Amino acid sequence: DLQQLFENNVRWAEAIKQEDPDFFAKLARQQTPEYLWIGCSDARVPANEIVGMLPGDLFVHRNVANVVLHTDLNCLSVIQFAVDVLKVKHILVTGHYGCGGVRASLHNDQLGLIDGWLRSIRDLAYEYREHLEQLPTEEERVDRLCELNVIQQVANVSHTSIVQNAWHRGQSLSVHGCIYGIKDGLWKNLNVTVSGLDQLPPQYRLSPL
Ligand SMILES: [Zn+2]
Repeated sequence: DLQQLFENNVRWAEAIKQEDPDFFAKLARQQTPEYLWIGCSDARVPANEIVGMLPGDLFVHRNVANVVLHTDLNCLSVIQFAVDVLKVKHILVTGHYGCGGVRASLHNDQLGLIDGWLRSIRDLAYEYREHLEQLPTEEERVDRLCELNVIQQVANVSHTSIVQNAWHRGQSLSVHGCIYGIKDGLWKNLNVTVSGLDQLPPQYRLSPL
């Protein structure tokens, strides 16, 4: 029954209008979010609510297991629009514990199309197989891989020519990695923030255009 959503929407918009009748009118005149959220599609990880933001505050991309690929124009176009046009100051790469996408990457069932999408996470599980082997439970392995994934995705974002060129031209921009706890509602910093070219390995740095 869709009717509940439509009715919910009317109630929400009208309620807002009575507290501030110009709320949407002002918002609609320009888009000026300071943040881009790159997160998982998981229904339990809604960006605005988790960090207490309002409409207008967060440009958002969400996909299964918050994966950022350098050949993916879907995610890359959100990043490029955020960085080059909206000039967001921060990119929030937020993964979450108990991520089904990450979990799937540790198991050997075929899920179909998504098998290809999760390849880079499967690669990570292989790269860190020694580390993950020393963890006794499946849940610990999944949760650690969730962290490792966020840290990798922060690297993937920072290595884009989109981000590096923003830096080359003196634009202020930081990429952060955070992880959300679906079990406790807490959004935690993984402390892997990148804010400049000097923090990149030489093998990944691009010369200015
Ligand atoms: Zn997820």
